[PDB]
Amino acid sequence: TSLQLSIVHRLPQNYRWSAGFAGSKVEPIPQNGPCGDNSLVALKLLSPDGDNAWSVMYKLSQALSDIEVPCSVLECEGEPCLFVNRQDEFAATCRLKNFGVAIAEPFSNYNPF
Repeated sequence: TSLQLSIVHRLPQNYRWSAGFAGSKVEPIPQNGPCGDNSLVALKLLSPDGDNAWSVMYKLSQALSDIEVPCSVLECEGEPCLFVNRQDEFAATCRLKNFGVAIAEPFSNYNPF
């Protein structure tokens, strides 16, 4: 049902927080060698959108962070875009799917979980 499910990704890259803001910062890894599996992954704009899906997505990133799962949510105009750790891609879309909103997240290599 519906016909307006416009999902976009490109590549996760390996990036981190710039030790200034946490919740409002992103920067890549210029050849710095993290512990490894502690890269971040990022999501582009999605659709469909509405105040439901916005409010719920945001209230859920907060809720997930309340447990063990720091997720990041920022808009620009009409482009809600998202940031998660690593395994938190599949995990997030899995729990979010139950909440009924839409999401744009992959589930890592061919769903490896």
